[PDB]
Amino acid sequence: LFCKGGSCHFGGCPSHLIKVGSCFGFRSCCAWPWNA
Repeated sequence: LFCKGGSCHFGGCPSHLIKVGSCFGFRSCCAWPWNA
């Protein structure tokens, strides 16, 4: 599941990414830090 900036991951976000918001349900939406 993509996320405005990156991708969604259940649990949280890869150290690289930034939590943009919630993903489908219990999942977390992650985007890239460039501006997050």
